[PDB]
Amino acid sequence: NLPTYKLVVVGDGGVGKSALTIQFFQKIFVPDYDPTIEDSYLKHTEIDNQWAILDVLDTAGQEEFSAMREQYMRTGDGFLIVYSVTDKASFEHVDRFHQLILRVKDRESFPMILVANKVDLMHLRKVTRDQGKEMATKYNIPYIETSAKDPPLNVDKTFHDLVRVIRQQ
Ligand SMILES: Nc1nc2c(ncn2[C@@H]2O[C@H](COP(=O)(O)OP(=O)(O)O)[C@@H](O)[C@H]2O)c(=O)[nH]1
Ligand SMILES: [Mg+2]
Repeated sequence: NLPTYKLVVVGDGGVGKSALTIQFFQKIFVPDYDPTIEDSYLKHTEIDNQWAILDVLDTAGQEEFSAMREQYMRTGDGFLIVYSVTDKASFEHVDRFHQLILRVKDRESFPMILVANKVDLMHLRKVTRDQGKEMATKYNIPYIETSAKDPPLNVDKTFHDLVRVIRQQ
């Protein structure tokens, strides 16, 4: 019985949700991907020598204009909450997404990873590693730093780690 893991990528506009998801599925960096296009992606893949189907929603735009958002939020098996280390507001807003997930899933905790994207940027970085890690510690969830830019950092690891969390819960 091959399981499906339905994964939902959430976070403020501009943090790199699309770039990360495209890097994962297509192994290329696509800059400035249409900000409002919401795509899902489905593939069989092997993680830690166990096959699964990943059904991934790259969220975009307003929930009230999305055909698929409601079902993915309600039935998702795990979430990536992404912020950009160059956008302090996107970091602050992690709390909004965290609350939203726990409200919709109606649980005290739920599989999720905190993803600090754009760590290839140094001068523009406004959120420190320690700020990210403390937030993850507060929520009792894993923390990972990523870059979707070539060569990508921790992109496969992020999606795989979310699957690992779902399997470990
Ligand atoms: N330097 C850098 N820029 C990135 C990275 N990921 C995305 N971007 C850029 O950040 C902007 C927003 O990315 P996008 O994937 O559209 O974010 P989304 O709105 O969350 O889907 C675009 O200009 C991207 O080219 C990254 O890891 N590093
Ligand atoms: Mg996008």
